[PDB]
Parts: sequence; structure tokens; C-alpha cells
Amino acid sequence: EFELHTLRYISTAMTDPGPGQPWYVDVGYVDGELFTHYNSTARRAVPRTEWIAANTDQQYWDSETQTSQRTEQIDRDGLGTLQRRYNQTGGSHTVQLMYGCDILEDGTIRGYSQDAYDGRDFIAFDKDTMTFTAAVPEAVPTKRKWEEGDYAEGLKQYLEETCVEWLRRYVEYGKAELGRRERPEVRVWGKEADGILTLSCRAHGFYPRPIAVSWLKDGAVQGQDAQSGGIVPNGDGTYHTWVTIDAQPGDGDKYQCRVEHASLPQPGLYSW
Amino acid sequence: FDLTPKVQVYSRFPASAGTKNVLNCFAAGFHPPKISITLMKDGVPMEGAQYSDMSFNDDWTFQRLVHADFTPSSGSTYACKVEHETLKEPQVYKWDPEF
Amino acid sequence: RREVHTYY
Repeated sequence: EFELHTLRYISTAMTDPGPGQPWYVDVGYVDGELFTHYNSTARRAVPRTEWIAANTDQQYWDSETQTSQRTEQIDRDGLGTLQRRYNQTGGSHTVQLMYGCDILEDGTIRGYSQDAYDGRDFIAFDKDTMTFTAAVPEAVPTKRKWEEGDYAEGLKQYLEETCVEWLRRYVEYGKAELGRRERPEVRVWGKEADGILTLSCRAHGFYPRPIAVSWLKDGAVQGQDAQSGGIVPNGDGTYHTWVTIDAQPGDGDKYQCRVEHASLPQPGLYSW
Repeated sequence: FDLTPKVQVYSRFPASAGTKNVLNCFAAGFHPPKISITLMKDGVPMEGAQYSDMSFNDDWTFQRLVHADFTPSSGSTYACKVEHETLKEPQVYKWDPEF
Repeated sequence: RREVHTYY
């Protein structure tokens, strides 16, 4: 992974949340870990990690709350504005915002801010040229709006300075958690089931996210009929992944799951 | 257009009868965001379920984690029931204890 | 910290 640290804020506005569900939700991640949350019901920006709560005061959260309530306001109008521009009424629609900064592996800094309507690219900031990139004709009026005045200047300033400044603080605040390594606990299972042996390898509770899980046959990497579920989250911030492979019944002994992860000094080999 | 959920049911730790664990159900890659996810035990809604606040991936697709503390028992069944407007009926994903 | 963006 090229990126060393990341700060990402996202938000969602919807016309059809579901019954009793908040129509607006915003959250923030540091190095992929959820550290703050707000929604249109609670109406409060709140801490989601101990290390953030331990290093912030009430005025900090009042400011985040104020910012979130403003973003909610903007989105409340937004849903209408964009429906109008797409000549739509009622139905299920969404507005999504995603922005933040990345500190890569040699000191390089990245900054982004992009929006989507009904889960499709709508518009994205191009801080290099200080313009906004319209994905569709319906975004042109927004582009025009945003390129007026000093809005673009402020957004660039936030992404390149403010965002980074705070990312480095957060990374400092929670380095004990964020910089830790949790060992995976692995299970290999087999199911005999239909003239086909299906072997399964599961790595439970590893951290950080990056991991490499492979099936070996007779010592050699394999390849065919391997299926992976990718990396999925646990409730506690650690991660989970499962890989399966189809084999011929009785060949169980020939297979090994191989796990490569930062927490392990040497790749782990697991048999059924 | 709309995108159907990809669902995975898994336990927090490798499972063993009588050992405290957590049952997870993860739905991702779907749109619209509205979705119903229900942890099931022995044919009925499971107890103690917690729901992640609505979030989405780099490709804009939504996702949600539901998890509940539990102590796995042989002789009990566990699963995750998902309802979404891309689905004509509720899809049930059984959890294999792998023990 | 979050950053306020503006109206669509």
C-alpha cells in the first residue's frame, strides 16, 4: 500500500433512508478507522474512538456539529436542486460527498473532493487547476456556481493544509491503536459435499488491513478454482478474509493455506 | 443503476462450541442505500444485533456491518436475512460454524 | 476536522 496515512470524510443524503432511519449521515475515517459520526436525527457530531475523545474538548465537537449541521442543510436543499435538474420528482435519490487527504510513502501529499448523484459521478474537484470537473451536463450549473468567488481557493487550502495538519494530529493521537498489529487467527475447514471437496481458509481479526492469502498444492501456489471474498470488517476495527478452493475428495492433505501479513514475522502455513 | 448486495456471514473468531464470539453479517456493493439486514438464530431474529451507520466505498457503493455477541452452540443454526429492492424475495445466508 | 462545502 502506497499510502501511509489517510483522512477521509464522507456523507450521504437520501430521500428514502428507510423507516425511522436518518436521511443524512456523515462519518470520518483515519487510516480506514471510523473516528467520528453525525446524522440528521442525533444532530450531533460525536467521537467514535477513545483516542479522539481523549484529545478533543467540547468546543472541538461543537465546531464539528456546526459544520455537520451546515452540510446537512446544504444537502437538504441539494436533494431538491438535483432532482429538479434531472427533471425528477419523488422516488429514491441520493447525494454523496467524499473528500480528504492522503500522506503517501515518501512524503507526497494527495487531496480530493468529489460528489455523486444516485451513486454515479456528478462532479469532482481538480485542485491542480482549481476548477471543478463536471461528469455530466447536469453538473455544469454546479461547476459554474463553485468556480465563482473564492470557494475553490478555500477548498484547495483545506485539502493541502488544514486537512493534512489535522491528519497528522489524529495519527499522533491514536498511534498506539492505529500503529498496532493484530495477529490473524486462522481456520481451515473442508466440506465434502458434492463429488467436490471445497477447502476454506479464514483469517480472523488481523490488523492492519493489507493481507495476502493463498492456496498451495504440493507446495506450489494454486490458482485454479480459487475464490476470494476480499477483506471485510469486524466490529472492533480488525478485519476478516476468506478464500476457498475446489479440490478432489481425498486430496485434502495436499493443500495448505498461506497467510502473509505484517503481524507475522514469517508467512503462516495452515493445513486442514 | 441499482446494484444488488454482496453478503457475507462470518464469526469474529474461529468458532468453537461454548466459546464467546461475535456473529457478523456484511452487505456491500449495493444501491440504493436502503436495506434490511437481520441476524438470525434458529429461524428467528437474533438477539443483541448492532448496526453500523450508513457508509460507502470508493466506488460510491453502500455497505453495512451488522454484528451480535454470541456463544456458538452445535444444535443451533445461525444465518443472515437480507432484504433489498433489487431482491424479489429476502435472501438468507447461512453461517457455517466450520466446527 | 470536517470542512463545509457549498450549495449544489
